[PDB]
Amino acid sequence: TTTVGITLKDAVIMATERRVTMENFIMHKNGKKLFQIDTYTGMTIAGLVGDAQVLVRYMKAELELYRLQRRVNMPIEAVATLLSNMLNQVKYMPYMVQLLVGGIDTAPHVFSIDAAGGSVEDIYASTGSGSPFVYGVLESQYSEKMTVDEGVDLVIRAISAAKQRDSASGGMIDVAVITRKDGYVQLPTDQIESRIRKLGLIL
Amino acid sequence: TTTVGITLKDAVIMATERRVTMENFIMHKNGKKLFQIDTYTGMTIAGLVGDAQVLVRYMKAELELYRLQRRVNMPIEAVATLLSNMLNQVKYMPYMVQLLVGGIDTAPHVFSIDAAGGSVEDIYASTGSGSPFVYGVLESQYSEKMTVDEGVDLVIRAISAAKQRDSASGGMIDVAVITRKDGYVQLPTDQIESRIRKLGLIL
Amino acid sequence: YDRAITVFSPDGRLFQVEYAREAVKKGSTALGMKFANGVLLISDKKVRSRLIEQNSIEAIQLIDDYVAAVTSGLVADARVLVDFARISAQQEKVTYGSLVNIENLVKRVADQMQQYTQYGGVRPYGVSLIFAGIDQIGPRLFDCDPAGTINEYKATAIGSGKDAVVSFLEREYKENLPEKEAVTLGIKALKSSLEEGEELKAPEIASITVGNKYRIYDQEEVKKFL
Amino acid sequence: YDRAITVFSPDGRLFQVEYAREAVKKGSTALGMKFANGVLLISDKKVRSRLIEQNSIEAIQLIDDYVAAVTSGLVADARVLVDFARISAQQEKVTYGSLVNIENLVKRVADQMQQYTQYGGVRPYGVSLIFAGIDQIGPRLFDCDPAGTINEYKATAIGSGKDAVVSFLEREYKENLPEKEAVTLGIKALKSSLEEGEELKAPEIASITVGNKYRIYDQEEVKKFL
Amino acid sequence: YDRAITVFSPDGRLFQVEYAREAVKKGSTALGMKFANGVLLISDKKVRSRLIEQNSIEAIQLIDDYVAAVTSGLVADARVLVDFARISAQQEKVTYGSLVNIENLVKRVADQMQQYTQYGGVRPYGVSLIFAGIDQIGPRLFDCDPAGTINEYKATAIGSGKDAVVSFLEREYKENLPEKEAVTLGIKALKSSLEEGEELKAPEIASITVGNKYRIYDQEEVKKFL
Amino acid sequence: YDRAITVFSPDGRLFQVEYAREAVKKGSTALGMKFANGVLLISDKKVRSRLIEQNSIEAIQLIDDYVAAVTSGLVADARVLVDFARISAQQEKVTYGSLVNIENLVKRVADQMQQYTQYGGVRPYGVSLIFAGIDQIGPRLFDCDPAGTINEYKATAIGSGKDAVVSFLEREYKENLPEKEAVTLGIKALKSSLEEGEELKAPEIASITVGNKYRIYDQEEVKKFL
Amino acid sequence: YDRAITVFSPDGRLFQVEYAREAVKKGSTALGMKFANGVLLISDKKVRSRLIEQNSIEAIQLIDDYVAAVTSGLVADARVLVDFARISAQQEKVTYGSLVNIENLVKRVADQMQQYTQYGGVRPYGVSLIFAGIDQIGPRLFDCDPAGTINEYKATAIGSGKDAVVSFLEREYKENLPEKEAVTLGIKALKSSLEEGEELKAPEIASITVGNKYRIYDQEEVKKFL
Amino acid sequence: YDRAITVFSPDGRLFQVEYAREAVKKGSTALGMKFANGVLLISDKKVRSRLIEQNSIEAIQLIDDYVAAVTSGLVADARVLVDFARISAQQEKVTYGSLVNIENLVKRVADQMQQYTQYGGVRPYGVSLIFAGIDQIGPRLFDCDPAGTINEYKATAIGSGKDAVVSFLEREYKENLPEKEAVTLGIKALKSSLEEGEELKAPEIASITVGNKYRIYDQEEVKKFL
Amino acid sequence: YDRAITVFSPDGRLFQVEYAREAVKKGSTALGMKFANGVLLISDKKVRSRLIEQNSIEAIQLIDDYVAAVTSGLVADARVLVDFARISAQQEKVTYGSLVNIENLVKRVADQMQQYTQYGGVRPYGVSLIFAGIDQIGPRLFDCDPAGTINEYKATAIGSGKDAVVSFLEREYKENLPEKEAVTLGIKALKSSLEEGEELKAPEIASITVGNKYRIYDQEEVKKFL
Repeated sequence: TTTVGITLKDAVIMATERRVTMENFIMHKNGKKLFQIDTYTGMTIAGLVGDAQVLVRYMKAELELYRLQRRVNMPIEAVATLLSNMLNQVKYMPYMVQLLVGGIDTAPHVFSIDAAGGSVEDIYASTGSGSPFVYGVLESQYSEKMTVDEGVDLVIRAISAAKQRDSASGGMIDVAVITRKDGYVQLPTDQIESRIRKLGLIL
Repeated sequence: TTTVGITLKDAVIMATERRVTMENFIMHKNGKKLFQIDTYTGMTIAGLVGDAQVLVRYMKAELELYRLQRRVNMPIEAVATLLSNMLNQVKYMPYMVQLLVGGIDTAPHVFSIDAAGGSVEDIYASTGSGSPFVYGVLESQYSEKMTVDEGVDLVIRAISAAKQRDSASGGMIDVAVITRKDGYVQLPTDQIESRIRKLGLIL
Repeated sequence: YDRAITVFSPDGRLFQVEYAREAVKKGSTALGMKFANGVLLISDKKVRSRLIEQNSIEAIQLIDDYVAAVTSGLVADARVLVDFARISAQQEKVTYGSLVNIENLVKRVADQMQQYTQYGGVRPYGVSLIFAGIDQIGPRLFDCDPAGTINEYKATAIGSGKDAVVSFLEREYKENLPEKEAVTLGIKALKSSLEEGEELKAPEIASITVGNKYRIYDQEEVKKFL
Repeated sequence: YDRAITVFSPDGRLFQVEYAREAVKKGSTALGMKFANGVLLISDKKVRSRLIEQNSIEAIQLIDDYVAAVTSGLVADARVLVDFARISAQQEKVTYGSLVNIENLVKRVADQMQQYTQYGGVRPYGVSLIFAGIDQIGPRLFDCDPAGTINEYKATAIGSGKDAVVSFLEREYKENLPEKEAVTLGIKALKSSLEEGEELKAPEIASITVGNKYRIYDQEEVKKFL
Repeated sequence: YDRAITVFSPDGRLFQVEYAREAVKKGSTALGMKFANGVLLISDKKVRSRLIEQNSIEAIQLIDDYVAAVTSGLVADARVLVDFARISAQQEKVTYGSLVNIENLVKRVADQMQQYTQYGGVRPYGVSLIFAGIDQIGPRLFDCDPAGTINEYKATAIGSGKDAVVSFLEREYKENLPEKEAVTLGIKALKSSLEEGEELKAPEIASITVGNKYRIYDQEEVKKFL
Repeated sequence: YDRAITVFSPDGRLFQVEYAREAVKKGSTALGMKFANGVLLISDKKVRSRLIEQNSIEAIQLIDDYVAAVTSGLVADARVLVDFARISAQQEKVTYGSLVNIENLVKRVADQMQQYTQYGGVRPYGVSLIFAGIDQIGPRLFDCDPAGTINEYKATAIGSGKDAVVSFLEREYKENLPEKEAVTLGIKALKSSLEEGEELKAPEIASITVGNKYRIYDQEEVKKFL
Repeated sequence: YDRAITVFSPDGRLFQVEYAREAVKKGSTALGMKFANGVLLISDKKVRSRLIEQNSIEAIQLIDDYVAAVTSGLVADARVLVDFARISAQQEKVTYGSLVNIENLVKRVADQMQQYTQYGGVRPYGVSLIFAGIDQIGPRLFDCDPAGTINEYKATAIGSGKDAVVSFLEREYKENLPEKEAVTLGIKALKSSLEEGEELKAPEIASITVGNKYRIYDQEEVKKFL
Repeated sequence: YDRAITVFSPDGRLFQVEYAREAVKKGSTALGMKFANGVLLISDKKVRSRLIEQNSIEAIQLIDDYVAAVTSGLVADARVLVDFARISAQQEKVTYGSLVNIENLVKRVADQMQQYTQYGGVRPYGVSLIFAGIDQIGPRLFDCDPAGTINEYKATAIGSGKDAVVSFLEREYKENLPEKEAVTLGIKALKSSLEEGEELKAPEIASITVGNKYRIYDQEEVKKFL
Repeated sequence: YDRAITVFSPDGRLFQVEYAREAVKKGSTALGMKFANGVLLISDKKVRSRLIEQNSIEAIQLIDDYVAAVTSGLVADARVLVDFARISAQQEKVTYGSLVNIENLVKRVADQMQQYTQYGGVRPYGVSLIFAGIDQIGPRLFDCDPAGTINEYKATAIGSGKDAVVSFLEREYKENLPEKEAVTLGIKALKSSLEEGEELKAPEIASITVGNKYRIYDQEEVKKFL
């Protein structure tokens, strides 16, 4: 698998691929690894499928209960700290999952949480089997002065390189840009096909 | 073993084979791996026999208690989420079973749940030892524009190829088409013999 | 006198369980009867205001596709006890594969009521229920009592019109009876008692015939027999 | 006075366990007797209304294929205690392989009743039972008391007609007796007491002879001895 | 009399649960009603002093993005019970993936209230609530009672102006109604009762239409309908 | 006065444990005495009706092959306490390999009685027992009291004829005595008290001589000494 | 009457929780108010004897570097509850990384007080507190009640001078106010009430402005505003 | 009044623990004193009947080979508490290797008595004890009280002759004293009090001198000092 | 009135905790004061009889080498609470490596007393203590109250001579004082109160100066200041 999360000026862009295996044997050509976890933050999935979906359900639960009780969205450091505490309270029966939460509260953030519950900020992060390819292209092409369109084009080029060079990665890329003004919006698949045909990554 | 679940236009077709082993030694030439789990959804079985039957009893129990309390059928994402939570609450003493629930609530669904509790939709799914053969024929012959008769013929051709190419798969195929209009109906064995003799899969 | 938690009398009475029986005498009337190949349950439903969502309040509640229950007494205790009966039926489905005896199901619920009749620190269940349905044995019709007493009937009542309805059933009940004349006899029973406020209303009524699942009538069908 | 949970008297009485004994005096009468090679149990069954499912209500209940019980008192406490006796007999079948003593079985049930005689926060079991059956020792006939007191009889009674029946048994009992004359003597006992409402009815009656399993009569056979 | 922990009456009353109902009669009034494609909840909010942070005290509280609640009675019991309802809705989101029935949610909270109606060593919840929202079935409007009694309405009230508001709703409610005329009818209901202190104030009021999430009005919008 | 659960008096009395002692004064009389190389226990057994299975009711009960007990008081508390004594003797057989002191065995049972003398929420054991048997030390004869008080005797009594029998023993007991004259002296003691209903009956009586196991007489042998 | 453990009234009152509120009316007065960019807390401190270590007794106590509390009522219950608030704030620092809402912190403490309002076997917390501090939302000022009732203020009081101080605040409070004029207004409030013993003393007073940490005044600074 | 479980008085008294002290005033007298290099314990033993096994009843009981105890009060509570003291001394032998302080041993037993002085649902231990023996520190003589109060003496008493004996000891005790004159002084003390029934008897008496183990006298030796 | 377990009053009083305070008014007087670089504790010790082992009874007890305590009230509750304080100081030595605050130590003990003030089924601790010693902060002198109330002093008293001693300290205390004049002032305080029985005795008195460990005087040194 491969996930990516990129923080730029006033937005944070996250995308996954959609392929689930679950065996060697790629079984589901259209999965769901990118989840809207609250009204201004999302979570990606790059581990064991069942454990990861249970983590997504618990985090949707606790963040919605949060927003209902306190009537304000949870900060990104707070949700990643909560997620770290959950993953580290049970580490000798652990969740084999690599998480990556990202969102915006007063500044765009993306955090990366491993299976033992170590949360650490970075300006761009990635989890999954096809992670080093997207770290290569992000290291070579990333700029903090990008716009949202240049950022989502960089994200699509990244996941495309990971799909070209990795077996467990594949399928149609779903990308969701979360900004403060428009909220969590996920790009439709026709727009992503248009960006792929514009960038010349279709064959 | 081999199970199959196919979603088409306004119906979802599921079928298993009927052979239980339980040893190397195929022991029961007429098992039961396809179960009606509620009035508009069913479940197939492709794992350990005892654990799988206990899962079927619990899901029949919880879905009937559901329909009795709330007087509406449980949604397919809800029953597969419940099944995922059950399989993932105990994963270090796990159920060695590969499940596949399918039904119709407002749209036909079939989900695939592994032994760790990872549920994911697909338009067609399959579990079992003879699974890659039916994935081959479904990948080569499946169309989303099929009718119910063309779908059940595709299903019978699939399980027939898996029986021809796999040792743990065999026995008489039982197929049950669940649609919204007629409900869960299971095809009688004489009709399935008629479809086999029509398609030319008898020897 | 400590005649206010469940302990014995100067002569052989459990005063709290009595007081629960007069609590279920203050309830809404309901009855049931067997017919030729099944059993019915009719509740009076007296929808008092027009703001009540008439059909959505249901006092005939299903415990399974092959056991139903109509209740009388304190309605909160009723709902909690009916939910206990539902999960107990589901326990027997998990354990044995089917609900082979409905008498086992009424006996477990009645043991649940006997406990809170027996122990202190808690009041009895101030609720009475009748269970109806077919099993392997056939059509059965039970009753339940705030002590946990069960009795099996061919026809019984519960509620404010306990005694008046049971007098009419004691006179005019015929054992083997087609379903239509059975629900007509049941409505005549419900009438004779409840026509003291000079109104009945449309009641709610369900039926099974042995072999089939559950059928609760709709609003239109009951008024034909009314 | 705290004469309302099980504590001692100004002179040597447990008032609650007394009050339970007058609760079992308010019950339905039942009796039993040994005969030449077995033991019988006859309950009065006074089927009051015609709506009660006459044969399906049973007060002679089986604890095993080789111990039976008829009860008197509060019927809910009766059913719960009889179910305890059933699972205790099953425990002894799992542990030792067979039910070698029926006295062990009555003693465990009576210890269960002594506990709720002993502790506060709970009332005694207001129920009395007689146990009958053969074991390795032979035919045995016991009695049980709301305190948990057991006594072994050749013949005993329980219920509303305790004293009248026990007076007739005290006069007219013969120890070794063929089964037919035994059930005739038992019915004469049940008659003399219960013929104060100037009716008896068909009673219910079971028997064992040593070696055989359990036989509960049907409706037709008891009326020949009636 | 031990009529001060939850046990039964000389005639069929739970005196403590009554006493809790007169505790919720002493509260602040609130009401709700369905309209054509949704449901509203209006609380009176009578901000007494000027030092109270007017908008930040809220009696219409959200249980989910698809169930809301307004409460009346003891406000501490209210807050604790509403938090129980919130975490129960979250349990059903974790277990089943969505909140498909709001009736399940009111039933679990009502079972929670029945327990403290049932057991001794603790008083009942002296609080009443109405739940409102859409589910798969559609718009639902419930009520809750210190015993745990639930009833489903098209429109209901709670609080000090229970009876006056319910009389106005009993006369002047129309079933299918656009949202604007619905909140106008609700404010007229709240007026007729609460205009006995010859003032109303700006009330607080929320609404859903089926398909959308939750919308609680602001201070400016409610005064247009006032 | 809360003089009805085990707490202290205005002057130094435990009223409940007193009330248990007058409960054991209402029992059946029994006594025991040492002789030259052992100890006996004689119970009165007053088989009242002819329906009681005379020999099968036993009040001299064995705790081991080397400790026996005869009891007086509430017979249900008696049976439960004797079963505790039996399993305690078996615990000492498992742990230490033999029952080296019978005083340890009476002390554990008496600690069991002291607990229910000490704690509230429960009444004392209204029962008194005497233990008899040989150990490594030799013949021992104990007594037990509803408080748990133990005393060691050469001869003692218990029951309705406590005081009359203890007066006869206080006058006419000889320490070293052959077994025949010992059981004759014991029967004379039992006579002088119980011959106020102008009858005694055949009593039940057991004996040990140091070295041998237990011997309970039969029906024929006791009438020679009667 | 059982009006001595927390159960309901003949009309809708919790008598014990009332009696706790008159226990907190017997306490020492304290108050607080928001100003333009923060909030203050002033306690009266009436150092009675000269042997009390004047500054080391503190009734304004810190719960965090970003929430403080001043208390009134029973001082032992006060200290225990303030320590609960401290460890709860630390729990939220461990779990979420920061104390994002101070309303969550007052709600958990108030749930703690509602429990001992709800259950028997224990009295309510006879203590009242006001919480003050900034969070992500901004300056907040709460109050707490022996039932667990919370209300949010711009200014509030607690103690013996509850009503007199709240009357002065009800007249003379201005919402946006520089810190100096705010503590002057607070001291005038504390004066008008407490100048009935014709003395005030130096009070204790703390403040936050949004962005900074906590500042409790020293002895010299408060006398300039005195 | 709830002056019947251990709670406080209208002025500073624990009425139940008082009532336990008058229970230990009703006991048998016993005393003890230090001498030049050890300590003695003399109990009165008033063997009332001739059937009591004179020497085998012992009220001076050993807790170790290096701590002994004589008790007074309720004799069942006495035996249970002495067994607790024995197993506590054995716990200290397991943990530390030796019983280095006898004050630790009396303090643990006294904490055991304070608990049942403190908690409800149970009465205090109505028993008083004195502990005597040498440790590393030297000869010690303690006392114990139904509250758990301990005091250390050079000589003390307990029982019915508390005050008379303590008056004689208050006049005529000499601190350093040879063992023979010490037991003579102790017997004179026991005499002056107990010679009101104009008899003493042979008492029981034990002694230690520092370095040696325990020596309890025989029947012949005490009569030389008598 | 249930004014005999810890619940609230008709006006704001905990009657049981009051009753505990009049229990500690019935105790032996004790006091303490800070001096220039430390703190002292003087207990009256009134050795009543000559048989009490004068020096070995100690009411100034050490909690650590750097905290001491003298107690007043019920002496058994005193000893149990002082042992709790000792093991709590040892817990802080294990956890943090040193006893950095003595206020933490008095607060944990006072929380222990607040619990038994708070819960039913148990009485309060009828005991009062003062704690003294140096920590990192410096010399501290606390007090403890049957409710768990703590206050910090420069000098305080406890016991029968609470008020008389506190009046003398209120007049004649000087803050910075050399140790000799401090113990002289303390003895004058103890004199003026306790010289109503026209005797004082040698009191017991301990002191610390900051930096050193604990020094309890001997018998000879205190009589120089007497």
